[PDB]
Amino acid sequence: WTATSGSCKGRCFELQEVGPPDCRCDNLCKSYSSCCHDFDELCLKTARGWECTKDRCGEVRNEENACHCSEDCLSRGDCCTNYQVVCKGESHWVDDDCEEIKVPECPAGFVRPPLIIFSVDGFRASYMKKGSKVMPNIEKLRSCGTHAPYMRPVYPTKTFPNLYTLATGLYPESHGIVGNSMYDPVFDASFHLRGREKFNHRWWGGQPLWITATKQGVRAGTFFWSVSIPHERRILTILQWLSLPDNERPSVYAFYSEQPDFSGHKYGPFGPEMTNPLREIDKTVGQLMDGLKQLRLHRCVNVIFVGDHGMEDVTCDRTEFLSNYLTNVDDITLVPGTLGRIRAKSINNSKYDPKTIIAALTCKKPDQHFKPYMKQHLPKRLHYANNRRIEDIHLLVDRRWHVARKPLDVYKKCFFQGDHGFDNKVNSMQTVFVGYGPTFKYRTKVPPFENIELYNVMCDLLGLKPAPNNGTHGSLNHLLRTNTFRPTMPDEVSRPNYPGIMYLQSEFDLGCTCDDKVENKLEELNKRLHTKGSTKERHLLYGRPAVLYRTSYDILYHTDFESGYSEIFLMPLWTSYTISKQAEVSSIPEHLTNCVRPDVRVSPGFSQNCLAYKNDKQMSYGFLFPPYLSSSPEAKYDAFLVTNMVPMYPAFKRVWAYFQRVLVKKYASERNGVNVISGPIFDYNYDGLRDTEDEIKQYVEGSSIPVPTHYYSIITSCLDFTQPADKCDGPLSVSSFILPHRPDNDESCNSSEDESKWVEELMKMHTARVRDIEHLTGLDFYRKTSRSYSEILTLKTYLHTYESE
Ligand SMILES: *[C@@H]1O[C@H](CO)[C@@H](O[C@@H]2O[C@H](CO)[C@@H](O[C@@H]3O[C@H](CO[C@H]4O[C@H](CO)[C@@H](O)[C@H](O[C@H]5O[C@H](CO)[C@@H](O)[C@H](O)[C@@H]5O[C@H]5O[C@H](CO)[C@@H](O)[C@H](O)[C@@H]5O)[C@@H]4O)[C@@H](O)[C@H](O[C@H]4O[C@H](CO)[C@@H](O)[C@H](O)[C@@H]4O[C@H]4O[C@H](CO)[C@@H](O)[C@H](O)[C@@H]4O)[C@@H]3O)[C@H](O)[C@H]2NC(C)=O)[C@H](O)[C@H]1NC(C)=O
Ligand SMILES: NS(=O)(=O)CCCC(=O)N1CCN(c2ccc3ncn(CC(=O)NCc4ccc(Cl)c(Cl)c4)c(=O)c3c2)CC1
Ligand SMILES: [Ca+2]
Ligand SMILES: [Ca+2]
Ligand code: NA
Ligand code: NA
Ligand SMILES: [Zn+2]
Repeated sequence: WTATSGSCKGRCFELQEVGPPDCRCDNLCKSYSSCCHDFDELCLKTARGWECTKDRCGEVRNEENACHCSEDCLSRGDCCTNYQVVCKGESHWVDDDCEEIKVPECPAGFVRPPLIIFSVDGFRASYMKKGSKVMPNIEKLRSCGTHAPYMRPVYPTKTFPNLYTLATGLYPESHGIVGNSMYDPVFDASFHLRGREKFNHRWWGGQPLWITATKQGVRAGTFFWSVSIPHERRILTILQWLSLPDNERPSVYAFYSEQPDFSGHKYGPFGPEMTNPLREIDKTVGQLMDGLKQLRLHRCVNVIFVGDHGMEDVTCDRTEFLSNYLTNVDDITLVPGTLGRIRAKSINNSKYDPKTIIAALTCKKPDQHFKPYMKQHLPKRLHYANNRRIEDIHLLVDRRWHVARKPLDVYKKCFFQGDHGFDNKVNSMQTVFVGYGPTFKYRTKVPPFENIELYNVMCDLLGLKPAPNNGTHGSLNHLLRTNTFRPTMPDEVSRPNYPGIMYLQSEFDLGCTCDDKVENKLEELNKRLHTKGSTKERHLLYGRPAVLYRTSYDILYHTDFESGYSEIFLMPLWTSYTISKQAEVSSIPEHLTNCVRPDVRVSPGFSQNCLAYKNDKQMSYGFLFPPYLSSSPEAKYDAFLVTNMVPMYPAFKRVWAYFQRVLVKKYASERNGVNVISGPIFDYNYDGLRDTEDEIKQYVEGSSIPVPTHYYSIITSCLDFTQPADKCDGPLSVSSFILPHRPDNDESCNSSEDESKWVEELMKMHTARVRDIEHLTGLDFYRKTSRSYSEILTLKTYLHTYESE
C-alpha cells in the first residue's frame, strides 16, 4: 500500500528513495506504481517540447514548461539543451572540431571528472560503421575518443545478464542474473522481465558499481530507469543532477536506451525501419553533449557509450520444436528462444531422466539447428554452469534460429524479425564500446575486449577499489591516458624440485614394457646436458609457469620438452615445447607402439602404472609432448616416459592424436614456429576453478590416477610472423583451447568421418583465453617476457574466435 497523497514538490527525481508507505518521486517510482499523486504534473513536464526556438529566447520563466529559455535557466540548471545554440549564438558540440583533452577542464568544486555511462540496448557493433552517416554525434565520440571495433558480451547475450555484468564485472553464473527469465529452486520463486519479483535484491549478487561507489564515499544512484520516462527527460534529469551543489552532486550517472533493441526485434538488425531509431539515439547523444557544453563540462566528464548485445535475423519459421524429438514433451519445462534450458515439469516425477532427453536430442536430424549439452559440457569460455538457476540441460541454438517446445507456443504466443541470446562469440551478437573524455586516450583504437573488464576501468575512472570480479585488472590499461592500474605479478607459492637420477630400473614394478634395450662419450655428455636443462631456453620461451597454490612438483627437462610434474596428481601440470616452422613430423615406430618407460628421476610411488590402464577397460592413455614431433629417433624415447603419460578415453584420443600429429605442425607452418604448453584440467564441480584432490570424482580403475575433465593447450608465436616464435623481439600472438575430455564424440555429429572433417571444428568451439586456463589450473603463465605486464594481461584475456570480418 502506497499513501500516494504525499507530494513531489521540490523532490522531483530525488536521489534517496523514500520508504513505504510514503510516496516516491525518484526515477523508479513508476516501476513500483508508487509515485506521489502530483509526480506527472511536477516532474514529467512536457509543455512546449524539448527545444528552444528564436521566439522563446529571453522569455519570462514559466515553470510549466518542459525546459527553459529564460535568461535565468543557466543558473537554474534547467535550460533546454539547445538553449545556448539558439539564443546565444553557440555551436552544437558535434559541429566543433575535435581537440585533444589533455587534462580535465572542470568547474570549481568538481573533485574528480564525473563518469556518464550511456547504455544502448541491442546496439550491434557493425552499426558504428553501417550507420555512421546518420549518427554524427556518436561518430564524433568514436573518432575523437577511444574505441574498440567491437566489444564481446557475456553469454547468454540477453539484456539483463549483460547490463548487470557491465555493472559488476561478474559472469552471470556468479552475479545470478543468468537469463531474462529464471527459476531458483531454493527460493522456489521465478524472476521475469515483467513484474515485481525482479525488484527483490535476493536475485542480484555481486556488488554493482553504484554500491561500490557509495561505500567508498563517491555518490551514485542505481542505473535503472522507468520505461515511461521519455529520453529527453532522462537527459534533462542528468543535467539537473550535475548542477547540484558539490556535497549533493553524484559522481556517476547512467542513461539507458531501450533502442535500437526495440525496433530491431520488429524489423531485423538492418531493416530499413532501423535508420530512424539510430538517428533518434544520435540526437539524444547530441542533447547530452550540448547540455554538457552549456554546463562547461564537455571537457571534464568521461562518457562511455556502450551496448549490451547485438541483434541477429530470426523469424518464426526458423524454429526447431522439441515435440519433433521427444515422446515425453509434456514432462519437461523449457525456457525457450535463442537458447534452451530444460528441467522436469514436476519434481514428483521419478521417471524423468536427463540421459534419455539428451540422447533423444543428439544429432537426430541432418540439419539440426541446436545442440544439447549437460551444462558442465558447455565450452568453458561461456562460464555458464555454476549456478542453481542454470538448468542441467542446455541447448545451444544456431544463430538465426529458435527452439520451442511445441508449434502452438509460436503462434499462440510471424511478428518478429530480430533476436539475440546466442553464443557470445557470434559476430551478430557483438556490441559497441567508445570512451571519450580526459581520462580516455585521444583518437585511439583498441582491440576488441570483453564486457566483464569494464567494471574495473569504471572503478579506475572514479578512483574506487573494485569489488572482487572476473575482469583482469590492468588488461584495459591501454584505453586510459591516466589512472592506470599497475598490477604486480602474483607470487609463486610452490617452488619446484629439480630431481636427478635417483632410482634404478628394477625398483619399478609398473607393468610397463618398452623395446628400448638397444645401446658413446660424445653423445652421452650431450644427453646429460639435455636432462639438466641445456635446451630449456628453446622450449620454455616465457619462463616457467608459476604454481599459485601449495603442492609438490618436479621440473623435468628433456631434449624436446620441459614439464612441471605433479607428485600429487601423478602427471604434469604443464608440458612446454617449441616446434619451429622447419620441424618434421614422424611416426611412432612399430617396436615402440606400446612403449612406456619408467622415469628414473621420479619414485615408483609417485608414478602412474600401465597395469591400471590394462585393467580399466574404458580408459586408455596419451602423451602430453607428442612422440610425432620428436627431434631425432633417439630423443623420441623421452616422449614415452611414464611422466609424460596422461589418461585418455579412446574417443578423446582420436581428437588429441589429430591435434598432435597434424594440427601443431600446421600451426608452426602458418605462424612461423609455435611454442605449445599443454596439460590436464580438473573441474568436477564446474566452477571454472582448479579442483583440489578431494574434489576428483573419477580415477583410472583401481588406482590413484585422477581423470582430467579437460585438456588445454596454449599456442604462442610472434605477432610479427616474419620472426620465428623462438626469436621474437616484440608482441606475442596466442590461441588456446580447453577441450572436454569425453568418453564419446556425441558432440561432433560428423565424428564417424575422418578427423580432418570435424576435429578442428570441435577445437574452435572450445577456444579459450589463457586467463580461463589460469583459473582452471592455478598456474600463472608468461612470467618472463620482454613485454610490459599490462600488455601480457591483455594477451592473457585474448580469445581467438574464428569468426570472419
Ligand atoms: C568470478 O569472480 C567471482 C568473485 O570473485 C568469483 O566468485 C567468488 O568465488 C569464491 C569461490 O567459489 C567464493 O568464495 C566463497 O564464498 C562463501 C561466502 O559467500 C558469500 O559471501 C560473498 C562475499 O560477500 C558473496 O559474494 C557470496 O555471493 C554468492 O551467493 C549468493 C547467494 O547465496 C548470490 O546472490 C551471489 O550471486 C553469489 O553466488 C555465486 O557464488 C556462490 C558461492 O559463494 C555459488 O554457490 C553461486 O552458484 C554463484 O556462483 C555469498 O553471499 C564462503 O562461504 C566460501 O567458503 C567455503 O569454502 C572455503 C574455501 O576457502 C572453505 O575453507 C570454507 O570452509 C567454506 O566451506 C564451507 O561451506 C561449504 C559450502 O556450503 C561446505 O561444503 C563446507 O563443508 C564448509 O562448511 C567461499 O569462500 C565467492 O563467494 C564468490 N563470489 C561471488 C560474488 O560469486 C568467481 O570464482 C570468479 N569466476 C572465475 C571463473 O574465476
Ligand atoms: N546487488 S544489490 O543488493 O546491490 C541489488 C541490485 C539490484 C537492485 O538494486 N534492484 C532494485 C531495483 N530493481 C528494479 C526496480 C525498478 C526497475 N524499473 C525499470 N527497470 C528496467 C531497466 O532499468 N532496464 C535497464 C537496466 C539498467 C541497468 C541494469 Cl544493471 C539493468 Cl540489469 C537493466 C528495471 O530493471 C528495474 C529494476 C532491480 C533490483
Ligand atoms: Ca538488451
Ligand atoms: Ca573446480
Ligand atoms: Na584400458
Ligand atoms: Na559423433
Ligand atoms: Zn532484445
